[PDB]
Amino acid sequence: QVQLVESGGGVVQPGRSLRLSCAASGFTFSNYGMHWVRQAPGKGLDWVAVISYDAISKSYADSVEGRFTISRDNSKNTLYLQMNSLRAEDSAVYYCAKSPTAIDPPFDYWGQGTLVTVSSASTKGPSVFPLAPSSGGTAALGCLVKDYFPEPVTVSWNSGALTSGVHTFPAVLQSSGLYSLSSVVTVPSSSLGTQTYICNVNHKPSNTKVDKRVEP
Amino acid sequence: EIVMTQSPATLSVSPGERATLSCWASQSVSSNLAWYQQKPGQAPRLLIYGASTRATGIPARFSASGSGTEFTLTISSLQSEDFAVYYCQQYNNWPPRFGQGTKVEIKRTVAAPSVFIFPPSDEQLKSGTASVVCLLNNFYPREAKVQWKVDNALQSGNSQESVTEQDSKDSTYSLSSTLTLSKADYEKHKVYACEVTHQGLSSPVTKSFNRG
Amino acid sequence: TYTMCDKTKFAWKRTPTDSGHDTVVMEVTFSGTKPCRIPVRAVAHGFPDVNVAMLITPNPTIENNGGGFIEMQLPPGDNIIYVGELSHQWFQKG
Repeated sequence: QVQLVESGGGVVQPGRSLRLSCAASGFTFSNYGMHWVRQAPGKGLDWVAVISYDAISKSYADSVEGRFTISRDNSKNTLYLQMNSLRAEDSAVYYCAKSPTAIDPPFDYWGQGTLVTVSSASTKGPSVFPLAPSSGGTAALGCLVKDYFPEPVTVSWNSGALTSGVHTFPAVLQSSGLYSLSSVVTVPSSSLGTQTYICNVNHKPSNTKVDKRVEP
Repeated sequence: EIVMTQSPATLSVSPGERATLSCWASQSVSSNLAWYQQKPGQAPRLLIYGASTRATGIPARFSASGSGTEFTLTISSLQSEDFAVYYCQQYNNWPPRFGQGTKVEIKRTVAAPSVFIFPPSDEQLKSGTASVVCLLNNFYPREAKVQWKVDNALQSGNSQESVTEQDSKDSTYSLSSTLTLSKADYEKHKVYACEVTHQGLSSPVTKSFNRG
Repeated sequence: TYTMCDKTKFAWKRTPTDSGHDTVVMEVTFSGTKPCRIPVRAVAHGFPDVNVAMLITPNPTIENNGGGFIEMQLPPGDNIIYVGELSHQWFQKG
């Protein structure tokens, strides 16, 4: 079963460099072309570069020419992307994509992507604050996950036991350069004086784990 | 140097109906055209290549045609998993450029939001900042307006908002809006209010609280 | 500089034939991503590691609208012409 696993993403300051890799398995890596494609948050797919099966042929998007280098190691089943002189506009999820043939698109399999954030902000865990329920039959409560960096955070309610009626919102980038997101649940009013509600926040970049009880 | 353009930007159709999506090339790309599906938070999936050939594992309700400068993707009998963003991609000419994408969403009846307002926590306030949150729950369609008022004066420039993807079960959206004040500002004012305008509301709905 | 054309996407339009003037000529069509340089080579039968195609068309390409003609000279004996994955047995007279 074809798998493509990207790594090497993270926060990098503008002007500096980052190398991504993509570990391939479940097919004969050395027979096919491999591409990189990227996607900024909320934007469309953006082709970055190609390398032929035998590494002889390479091509680059105009936006990265002279700054990025694609290479591959067929003996190790690995694809690389060397990104120099990074700019804010290079922030994106970078995907590893396979060709069904020697070099051309289309892209028959894709990895899950690795997130590159080009920024001066420093990594910071969030502060989690209760959104307490208060004053037809249903109550809303939640958690405000504020001032963290970089993306992503994940949020659950009651260690995954509470999924129904949950809305976890896309994070917003504040003028500070830190992100902020809210997670809310709607429950029966009658359960407020009975059922415990805990939001579990995990911010893996900063090794932050927070569980906040949300109480009337 | 070849510009791919998709149309419409958003298509709203009901379960079981047909969705027709267009992809235009600024110059002929012969039959070297692919379509991809991308669901929120997932990698893209190849649907179609060579303009009309289904990729492996793609079901028969996806079909596609076209050549040269005009291509069409048709999704017959839309099912729940079919609602997503779709991209075309020309690969007749280096570089192989994507279209900007067409979002296919579920068309349902108009539904008013339920509106809830949350004061800042005491924990945050002891920190020097105050965030006030306004929640618009389970409304359709997606377009909605939130206007913050503080002592009946309209705010601008100090709020941010985000909207969820469409809900699988009831095909609605929710929206969260945060008004951010300094603690000192928050303590100078009494009434905090969220005013919501939406198609399903015969007139704007306001939720408020009094500080303290 | 061009990438090398995807070797899976060639078909013969004119199979290798004598040109009249002591060269071998042929024409291919290409269905992949353009423009690109054609991967063309030849070998003596049984000696797969040594290219023997002497190209008269030195950097044949598929352009955005044209290309695909190839002319070469081959050493005497039994050879195999390759254009991408396309292969043709070819006897060259002495």
